[PDB]
Amino acid sequence: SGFRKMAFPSGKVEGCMVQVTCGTTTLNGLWLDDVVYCPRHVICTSEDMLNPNYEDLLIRKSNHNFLVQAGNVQLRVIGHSMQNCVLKLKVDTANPKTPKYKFVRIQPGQTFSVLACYNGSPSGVYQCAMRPNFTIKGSFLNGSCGSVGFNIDYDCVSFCYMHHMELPTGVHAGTDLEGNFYGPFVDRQTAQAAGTDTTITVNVLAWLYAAVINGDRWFLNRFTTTLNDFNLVAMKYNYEPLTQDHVDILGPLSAQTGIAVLDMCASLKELLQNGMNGRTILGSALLEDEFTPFDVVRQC
Amino acid sequence: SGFRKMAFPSGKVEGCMVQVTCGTTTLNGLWLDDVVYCPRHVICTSEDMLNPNYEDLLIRKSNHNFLVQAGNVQLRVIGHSMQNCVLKLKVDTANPKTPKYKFVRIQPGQTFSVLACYNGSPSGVYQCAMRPNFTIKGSFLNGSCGSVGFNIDYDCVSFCYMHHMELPTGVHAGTDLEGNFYGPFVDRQTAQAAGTDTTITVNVLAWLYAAVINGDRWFLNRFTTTLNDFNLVAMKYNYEPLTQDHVDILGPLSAQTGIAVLDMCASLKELLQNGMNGRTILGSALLEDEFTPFDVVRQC
Ligand SMILES: O=C(c1cc(=O)[nH]c2ccccc12)N1CCN(c2ccc(Cl)c(Cl)c2)C[C@@H]1CN1CCOCC1
Ligand SMILES: O=C(c1cc(=O)[nH]c2ccccc12)N1CCN(c2ccc(Cl)c(Cl)c2)C[C@@H]1CN1CCOCC1
Repeated sequence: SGFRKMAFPSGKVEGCMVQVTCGTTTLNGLWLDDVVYCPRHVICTSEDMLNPNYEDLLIRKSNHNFLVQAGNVQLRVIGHSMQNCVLKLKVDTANPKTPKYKFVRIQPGQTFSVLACYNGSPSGVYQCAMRPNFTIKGSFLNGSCGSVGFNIDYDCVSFCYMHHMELPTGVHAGTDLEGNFYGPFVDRQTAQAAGTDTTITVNVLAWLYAAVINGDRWFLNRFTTTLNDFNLVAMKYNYEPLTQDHVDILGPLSAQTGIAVLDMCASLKELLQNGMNGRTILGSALLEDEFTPFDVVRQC
Repeated sequence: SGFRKMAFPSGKVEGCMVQVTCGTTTLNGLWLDDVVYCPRHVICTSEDMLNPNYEDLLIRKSNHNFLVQAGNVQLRVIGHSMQNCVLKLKVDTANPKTPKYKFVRIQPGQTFSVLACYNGSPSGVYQCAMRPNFTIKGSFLNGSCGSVGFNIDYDCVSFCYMHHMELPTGVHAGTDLEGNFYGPFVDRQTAQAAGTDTTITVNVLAWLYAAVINGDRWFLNRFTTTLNDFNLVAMKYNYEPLTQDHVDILGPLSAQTGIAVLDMCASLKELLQNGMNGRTILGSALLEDEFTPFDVVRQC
């Protein structure tokens, strides 16, 4: 029993982290086979920050302008190119530690593990969710750009996030590994800010089921509600609408606990309207929305 | 910015996990050089759980009774012995993936990373604290015994915990890697239960400093208190007493934020007496006590 924010073991990703230096700027790269992937703003000067033309900046570079270091070994770059907002540096040596991998883009409301790295050296691992507004509430300091987010299925690493920037509210924005930003953010200096966010309803419900599996039951009730009536309450509390497909996804959890989905929805409605009255659920005094149904089933 | 419960990268430990089978029981072991460490209750049968005499059960075993599997590769056991509540199985092959390591015992109130494992295969990593009652609030299922807890300093893994059992309240108990239990727990069938617990005061204060470093300031005040006046409030709320050494440990955080320790203590007294009135701190609606001052400095 117990329930923790649990990340995937990070070893397969640790073996892929390298350091990329261009000019006086250093950040992290992801070395898979003979390609190193990193954020293209590594080629930016302080000067060309308001409106950098990355095509211009890149044509003015040669392979020798990029220093890639895999631990103590220097990797010679033999090709360079841009794909959207990521740089691809072809190196003369295939990474012998390359796991099976895929580049997958995730949906708002899905979770992933983040390997925070500095100077090509992993420093910590934690679990994140993609917010509905396409930010992530990460933990990142100077030098963390190029850190990646991922999930592991069997032996296969699905890379889904590369870290690019921190927004004024202290949340984080980045791209998939094709270089395509999550959300309406760009790799240049603007007043860009996170948009309004909302609470991931299907995840809160998944986490209430986790609580029931772990013996917290004080919030349960005999009452039930309809899908339409629940969604009216969700909208009033800035919660995402619940779909029948969400209800379906919650089926296994509902069956394991014998608590109908709409029954758990009635409990969530009361929690939103009444608060906790000084109690906790799985060691939290608020409703947690960064565990998916899959996360709950995996850990519970 | 941001603040997450952050574990150490687990790769150095993933390379040490193996599967140990004795009879019909299988659990996890830790393979360092040519030794595999695992919980000795792997040699128990359902028959004698009440008062197992491990010296008797072990003398009745031979090397052939222990099956060790490192991934797809079987390891021949060439020796066996018991050290307190851990089994040491000498194998004919030194683990080529052995990191630099040390066996250290931690203090109540210290944190560590846990690599949850099943059948020798890592499944997830999360951060834990040793409770003042010497339990840990882990996340562990059937087959998780033998999972280890650790910290990493520079390149060196300090193993501090091996998982042995789950208590009736759903918390967890285990030993250091010398086989010595944390707390008054034994590897046999009793009605043993976690003793009364208390809140780790120095950690709560560290977490408030993390919040100030991260821009949460609503809880600060112009008031101050004495060390002795604070401790009287701490005792009322089942918080541990604060020492001058705790004040000294909090010095660097005090200096970075310009908030005297005893000033922050005054804020904590008010938070205890008044609650939070619907506000959050670092995304929590309760006072978090599983971040040490070191964890805060490392991440902030
Ligand atoms: O390494 C970090 C960094 C990442 C992070 O997640 N959090 C941090 C916290 C504290 C200091 C630095 C960081 N940085 C350097 C590169 N950078 C950048 C450079 C060019 C382009 Cl074009 C773009 Cl998009 C982004 C982002 C960031 C600097 N920003 C400035 C605004 O205030 C937040 C920090
Ligand atoms: O693999 C687990 C296991 C660990 C855990 O952390 N949580 C679990 C949750 C659910 C089911 C199993 C576990 N088990 C098998 C070995 N065992 C044991 C065997 C002999 C001795 Cl002598 C000792 Cl001390 C301990 C502990 C545990 C079984 N217990 C029974 C009581 O209820 C809690 C689980």
